[PDB]
Amino acid sequence: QALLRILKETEFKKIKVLGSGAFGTVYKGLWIPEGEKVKIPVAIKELREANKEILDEAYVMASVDNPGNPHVCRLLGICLTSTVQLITQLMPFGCLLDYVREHKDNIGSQYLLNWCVQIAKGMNYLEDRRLVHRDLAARNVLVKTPQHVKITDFGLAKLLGAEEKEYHAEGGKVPIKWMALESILHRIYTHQSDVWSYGVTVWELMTFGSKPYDGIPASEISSILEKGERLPQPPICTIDVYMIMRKCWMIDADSRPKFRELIIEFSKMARDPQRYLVIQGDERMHLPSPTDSNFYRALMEYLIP
Ligand SMILES: *CCC(=O)N1CCC[C@@H]1C#Cc1cnccc1-c1[nH]c2c(c1Nc1cccc(F)c1OC)C(=O)NCC2
Repeated sequence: QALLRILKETEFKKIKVLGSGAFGTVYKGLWIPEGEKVKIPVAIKELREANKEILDEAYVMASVDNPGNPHVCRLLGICLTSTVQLITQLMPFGCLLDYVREHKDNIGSQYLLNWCVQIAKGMNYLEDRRLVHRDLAARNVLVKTPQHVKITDFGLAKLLGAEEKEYHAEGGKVPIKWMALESILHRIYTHQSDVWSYGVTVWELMTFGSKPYDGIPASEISSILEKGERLPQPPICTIDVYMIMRKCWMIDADSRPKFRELIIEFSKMARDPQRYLVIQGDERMHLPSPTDSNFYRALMEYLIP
């Protein structure tokens, strides 16, 4: 059952813009609940320009909130002022796309492989709740801590009915360079087209946030994929890691890995990370962890088809 907590605007203080983009505008703030004096750091989202879309996103998030999962973003509630806003716990390290681009020189193999495991765990949770995300990408993964990531942005996500295996889209804007070939050609989305997007997300992490098919127009992508061309092997990836990405991009959807299998394979690689990713100076790299004494110091695309 989907239940939204409507948080009174008078409960929020110190709201400041964090940034804007295709996702709309995100602000940070402090939520002081009624009765309790706790000051909870929150992120607040508004869409660009509209109420229909953000409420649909709230519904999807509330629908999959029970039992929930550590690698899936959960909605604290919504706020009704001049716009409808979504409220969630603030992820102080931001989105994983910007994080990999900014901390490239300190991201070791263990971190990249554990992020792959965690994103697959969050997606496996969503598949069990019959949810097709349709927008998995490094820009829609958030960093709670350098060691703990969460999937966010349910703006395009759809719940499949009990007797439904696929979602047939209309003409809304969609991320072509992260989509399976069948989604580009026939507007068909399934858990296996989310696996294709997962493969593209992994490629983004392994290249430290490179743009996929950079300088290639979205209208040429279907023909590139029908010719058998795929994103290149990242220079840190051994063949075993690249072969997982290539399996995610197979034409036959049922031949692609399942999220349950990706959890197992990436967990195996995370048990011996320097065998699977070759990074110069890997053993010397460090990122802040909540187990560190000084961790508190650290806390101070879409087109019409
Ligand atoms: C990639 C860059 C990026 O996401 N940001 C640059 C600065 C501003 C923005 C941020 C953020 C952030 C921080 N803390 C938590 C959540 C988010 C966030 N970023 C995005 C999404 C979210 N998620 C979010 C935000 C507020 C309220 C929510 F309910 C919620 O979850 C749905 C997002 O949904 N789309 C991508 C950017």
